[PDB]
Amino acid sequence: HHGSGTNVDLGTLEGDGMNIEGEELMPSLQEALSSDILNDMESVLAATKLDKESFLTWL
Repeated sequence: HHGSGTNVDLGTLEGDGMNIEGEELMPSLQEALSSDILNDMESVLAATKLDKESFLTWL
């Protein structure tokens, strides 16, 4: 009553045709999600401050 009947259990993509493609042969590996937890780059640039001769320490 369960598991049998259909064959679209583990299959998410309908149809096959890699007659041209042939790069990633990994089973179930795409992730069409658009996320990023690397916000150290925007900060890695320092927003131009190291090469800028500007002082802020006043005495």
